[PDB]
Amino acid sequence: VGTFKAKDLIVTPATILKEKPDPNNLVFGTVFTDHMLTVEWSSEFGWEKPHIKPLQNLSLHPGSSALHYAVELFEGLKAFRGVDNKIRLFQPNLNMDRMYRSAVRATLPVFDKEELLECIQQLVKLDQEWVPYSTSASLYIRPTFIGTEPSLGVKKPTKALLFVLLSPVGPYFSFNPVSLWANPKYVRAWKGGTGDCKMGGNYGSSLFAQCEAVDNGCQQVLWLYGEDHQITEVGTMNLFLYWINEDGEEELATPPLDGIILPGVTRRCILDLAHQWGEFKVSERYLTMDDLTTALEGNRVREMFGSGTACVVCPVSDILYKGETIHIPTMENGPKLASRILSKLTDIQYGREERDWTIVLS
Amino acid sequence: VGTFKAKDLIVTPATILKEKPDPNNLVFGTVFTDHMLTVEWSSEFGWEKPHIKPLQNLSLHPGSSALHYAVELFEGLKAFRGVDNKIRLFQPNLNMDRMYRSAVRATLPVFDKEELLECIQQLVKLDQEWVPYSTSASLYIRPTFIGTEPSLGVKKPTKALLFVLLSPVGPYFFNPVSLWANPKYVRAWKGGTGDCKMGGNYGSSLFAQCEAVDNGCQQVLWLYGEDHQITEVGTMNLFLYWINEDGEEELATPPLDGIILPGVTRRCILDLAHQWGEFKVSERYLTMDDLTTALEGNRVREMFGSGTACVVCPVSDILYKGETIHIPTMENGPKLASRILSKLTDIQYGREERDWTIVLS
Ligand SMILES: *Cc1c(COP(=O)(O)O)cnc(C)c1O
Ligand SMILES: *Cc1c(COP(=O)(O)O)cnc(C)c1O
Ligand SMILES: O=C(O)CCc1ccccc1
Ligand SMILES: O=C(O)CCc1ccccc1
Ligand SMILES: [Mg+2]
Repeated sequence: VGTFKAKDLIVTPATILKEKPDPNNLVFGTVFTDHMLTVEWSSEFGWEKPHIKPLQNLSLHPGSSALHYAVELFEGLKAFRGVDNKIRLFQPNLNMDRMYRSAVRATLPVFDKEELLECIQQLVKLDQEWVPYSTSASLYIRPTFIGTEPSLGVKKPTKALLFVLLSPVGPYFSFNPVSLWANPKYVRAWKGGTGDCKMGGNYGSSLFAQCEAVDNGCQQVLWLYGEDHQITEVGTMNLFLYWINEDGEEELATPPLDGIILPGVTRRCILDLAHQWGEFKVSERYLTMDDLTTALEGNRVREMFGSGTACVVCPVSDILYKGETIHIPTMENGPKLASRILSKLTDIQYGREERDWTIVLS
Repeated sequence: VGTFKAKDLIVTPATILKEKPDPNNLVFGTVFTDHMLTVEWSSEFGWEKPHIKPLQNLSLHPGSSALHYAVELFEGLKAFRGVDNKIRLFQPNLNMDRMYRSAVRATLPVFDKEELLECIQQLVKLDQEWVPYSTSASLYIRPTFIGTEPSLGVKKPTKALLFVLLSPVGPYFFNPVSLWANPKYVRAWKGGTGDCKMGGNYGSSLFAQCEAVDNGCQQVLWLYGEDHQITEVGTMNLFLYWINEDGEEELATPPLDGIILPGVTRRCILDLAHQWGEFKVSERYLTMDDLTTALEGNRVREMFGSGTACVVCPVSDILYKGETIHIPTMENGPKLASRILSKLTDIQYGREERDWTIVLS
């Protein structure tokens, strides 16, 4: 057991540089930077030294287990160029904590979280001119970790690769509210499954549901669970509901961490904000379609929104379910809370206000 | 171009051929033959021509969606060298049907099933001396299909690679196995993708499979629901031979309700067992309680797995809730299991005629 170490970094700088794109025209996940990070591991010898080097294709044995049995996991986080022109990461240690836990769930080897973070910082620092010059764009950071065992046995891999990609991305907006496809025939995650980790195999199974959703005029899938049709998540975002609850109290509600919900960083931040403001009840609790339709009949719903790293906050206007369109009155209610959370988090990400949630580049 | 064709195959033979392994030293899945099949697809241009070429690494964009969101799926079938020295496939059209259906569910591009089986046969023929000269060994064929979309959004890929590897194998692991049963982990769920061979179903199973080895088990027995239904034996279908609750002799296996892989072996064994008509045959739910109550009454004769890699794998023991639960499979012959193994191998190795085999092209 052990870890690679950032002090052993080997840097092979590119000698031909790609042109930076316009920050207003960026499509998500499609343009990549000049460099990547790579680190090899074998059970025989452990972790090899980390490399930063020019972006390149991966050379993989076709029997690699990432390709047959989904022995894989990823993370997502961002670097933000401040109004003061300092580049900041936001809650990055939470992503490392999650990554490590995911590795263990997947049977990939463990590593030292602080050491990975430092390696990420030096990567971003080398490609730092790729962090956009714009207050509603950013650099998305994709750490990825795959089994490369050359063998078709289903088992723990004895070889693996950890790598990191960088991709400048732009605003999810200029506030666009979404319609949701709620079809109970599909289930993202089950008790005793891996839905509370960022493991590749949770996502394969959902491209078909996203396609069905667009064919019916919807932008995202609302994931339902169990016999009472609990509402769990929105696409790949956590779900919040701002309403007057069944006892007539103003409440922010979100599903609890009971194994079928991914514990988002955004989710966490929001809950901490809500707790600290102390202005309404905050509840991690079960929410069903009927709870929801009953609330709508009695004018109790203020706002519904997704949260996650790509969107930050994503207002919901409509849910399609049992052959009908159910309107959600989010945009008619400001959306006051959603806009508050958005301006608070973006103020922090871009250094418009001080916070312990940000780290300035190393 | 909506589908590739076998007649466009481009064959690049290898310069130096590797030495074949010993048929009685084979570790499943570890030795590969001289050549592979590869077919590139893109949204814009459709399917490129298929190529048979030397086994090589794949060169993949690190953004490739197979690596991030498990946009991927596979199959598993076998070629068998006959006692008559004719090489045969076993119900391969069923694997093609299943691969196509799973592609549709993965949002991978569709392909002409016949043309793929033809390409596969041409790949086997070129590597035919790898089909081992032994009647307890075979050549494993591994069609595999991955998204190679170089962009990070979760979406239908606009680039894909279809490839086939071949691997000589003996057994997968009568060697009876012991099974680890921990209901804390679930393999697949209703409204999920457990009824197809998508790579995501296997990623999540690994932790449990390691936990099984830590306890001296060879496999995981997958349990489901609050009543602890017994679903599958690792990656094999599960069969139970017993006296049922109405006092009838019965072969039982879980029904195809979404959480169970519809194995080719499983379907053969049910056909055989209907054909013999010596005992009841039921696709029904079975629980750990059904099992332990039956054992207490000395009602259980045999329990075994069945899948391509291991056609019949008997089960002696299950570890559950801190106890070991002995299963008396090996002290009842195991007659049924042996009858089944002997018939399927008779067919697969050509000792009898059958509509389930196809002789190599
Ligand atoms: C990544 C992800 C989220 C959002 O998590 P953040 O850490 O806030 O970006 C939500 N749900 C699912 C299923 C996810 O994969
Ligand atoms: C492959 C597989 C089977 C049986 O497969 P065959 O087509 O009979 O080889 C059963 N269960 C699971 C989970 C599998 O992956
Ligand atoms: O970050 C989010 O809003 C959802 C998580 C996500 C983002 C990009 C690709 C896959 C998952
Ligand atoms: O054939 C089986 O019994 C299960 C299918 C399988 C075999 C080997 C590796 C992955 C899946
Ligand atoms: Mg045709």
